[PDB]
Amino acid sequence: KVFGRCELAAAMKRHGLDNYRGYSLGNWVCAAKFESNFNTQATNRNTDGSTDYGILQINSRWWCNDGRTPGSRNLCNIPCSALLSSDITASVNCAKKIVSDGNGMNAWVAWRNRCKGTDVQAWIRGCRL
Ligand SMILES: [Cl-]
Ligand SMILES: [Cl-]
Ligand SMILES: [Cl-]
Ligand SMILES: [Cl-]
Ligand SMILES: [Cl-]
Ligand SMILES: [Cl-]
Ligand SMILES: [Cl-]
Ligand SMILES: [Cl-]
Ligand SMILES: [Cl-]
Ligand code: NA
Repeated sequence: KVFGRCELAAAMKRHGLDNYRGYSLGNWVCAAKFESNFNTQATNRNTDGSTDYGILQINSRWWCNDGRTPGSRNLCNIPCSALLSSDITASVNCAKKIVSDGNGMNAWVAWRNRCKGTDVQAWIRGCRL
């Protein structure tokens, strides 16, 4: 599923992501924009053989099981395929664990490089929320 911007903002809010660990909704929408272009089926293979999955490009090295990342963990206790669903529940639940892990949203390198410090409220501007 390719979400629209306000559609994703609304789904993130339903699922309790807004202001989660102090990150406003525009931070999450911005991170999703640059991680996946709002596509729940986005995947990206990393040099180390791990893979990033879904709207927030959650990585198999730590967070989900894909059976093809030696030595990895599955801290969200889900198959990485669950992260590609139309329904963003698994991605949100896992993102809450990631953002709680110590470095906040810096865990998402695209957020650090493209969202951090910018006018992230633009991402929710005009949305009926
Ligand atoms: Cl915001
Ligand atoms: Cl992989
Ligand atoms: Cl994701
Ligand atoms: Cl497996
Ligand atoms: Cl594995
Ligand atoms: Cl599994
Ligand atoms: Cl959803
Ligand atoms: Cl933080
Ligand atoms: Cl950018
Ligand atoms: Na894994």
